[PDB]
Formats: sequence, C-alpha cells, structure tokens
Amino acid sequence: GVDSLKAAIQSRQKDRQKEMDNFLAQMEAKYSK
Amino acid sequence: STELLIRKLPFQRLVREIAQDFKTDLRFQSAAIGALQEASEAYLVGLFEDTNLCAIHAKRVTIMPKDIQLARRIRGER
Amino acid sequence: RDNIQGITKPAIRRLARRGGVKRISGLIYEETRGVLKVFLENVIRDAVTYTEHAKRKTVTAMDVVYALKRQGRTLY
Amino acid sequence: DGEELIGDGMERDYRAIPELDAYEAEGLALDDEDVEELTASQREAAERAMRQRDREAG
Repeated sequence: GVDSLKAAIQSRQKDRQKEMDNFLAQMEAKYSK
Repeated sequence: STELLIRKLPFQRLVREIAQDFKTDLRFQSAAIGALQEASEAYLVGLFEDTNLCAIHAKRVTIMPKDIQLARRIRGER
Repeated sequence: RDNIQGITKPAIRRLARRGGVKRISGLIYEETRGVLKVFLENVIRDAVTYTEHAKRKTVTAMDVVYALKRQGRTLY
Repeated sequence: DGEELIGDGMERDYRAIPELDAYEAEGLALDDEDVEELTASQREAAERAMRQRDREAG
C-alpha cells in the first residue's frame, strides 16, 4: 500500500543522500585546500 | 553511448542564464558546472525512479505529472 | 534567453529511461523542465551567495560543493 | 495515452554531437586567478545570511 511506497522512497532517498555526501567528499579531495 | 543524459553545452548555458538573475558578469570553473550537472542528473534520475514507483502503486506503466508531484511530496520537497 | 529548451525532449527521455521509466505522458516534458528549473535556481542562488561572500566573480567547484551540502539539508 | 520509451527509433536519442557534448570556453574561468576557497568566516557569514533569508521567506 501507500505505507510500502513511502518506506521505499524514503529508503532510496537515504541512500541517495549518502551517495551525494560521498560525491561531495570526492570533490573536496580534488578541489579543497 | 547510453552514458549520455543532458548534453554538456546546453546544460552549461542553462546554468549561466539562471545565474545571471542573481549576479552579473559571473564566470564559472569548469568543475563547478560539472558538479551542478552531476547533481542535477542524479536528482532527476532518482525522481524518475520514485515517480515510477508511484505510478506502479497506482497500477500504471505511464508516469504522469501527478506521479511526479506525489513522489516529491513523499520525498518532502513540496 | 530560452535556454530551458536545451533540456530537450530526448534529454528528458534519456533521464526517464535511466530511471527505469517505460512510458511517459506528454505533460511529463514540461513538468520535468519546471522541476529542474527550480532545483537549479535554488542551488545556483546558494552557490552565487558563497561566491559573493568570497569577494570574487568566479563560481568555483567548492562554492557549488557548499551549495549542494546546504541543499541536502534544506531541499527536503 | 502515453509514449513508449523503448521502441523503434530510440537510437535517435543517443546520437553523438561533438558541438554540444563539451562545455564551451565562454563564461568559464581561464586563468586560475581569484578563485581562493571560502574562508571559514566567509562561509559562516554566507550561511547566516541564507538562514535569515530562508526564515523570512518562510
């Protein structure tokens, strides 16, 4: 139902935020002082 | 060549047009545009994945704007 | 300057396919352009704000990094 | 109804176009001049300003 849909999207968004954190860390390692 | 999503030149010109409304005579580092493009494409692809899940929950294969809107509300955007 | 048209219908289809979508309504194109527009407006506004506080006229990769960090905390 | 994304002619969406497949020089930084990283206090001042900006916008 809608609860399952909601849990799946929120779970994906958590993983996407971690992927973005990792991408921004790689950008810092390449471009930051 | 299924690595292609948004072409680089139109994306760059889009970014510069939007930025002009906030400050005049900006330049961009190449990697600043690249990072904006990576973030934008990751955002849209993920939104289409979530939109697709909304459509499927509605027993549909064709995603519609109401599916995008539902996904964004579940994601806490608006 | 109508550069939102650089987000072409093929580009939108390429993004949808990568997201696993199989069929789209015709109204998906304009909805996608609008969603990308606001996303970019929000991140670029923050990025240029960092640029201004750095007292320069070049948006750097790090300005964008901090704008994306901030967006992760405010977009949702 | 809708539009099938996987079907005849899908290859037309994946053409290579060198004139559009790279960033152009116009509007890009070409000298590595005046690109110093935000200092800690400049970042904090920007974020305080944006925090007030967001709170006022509601």
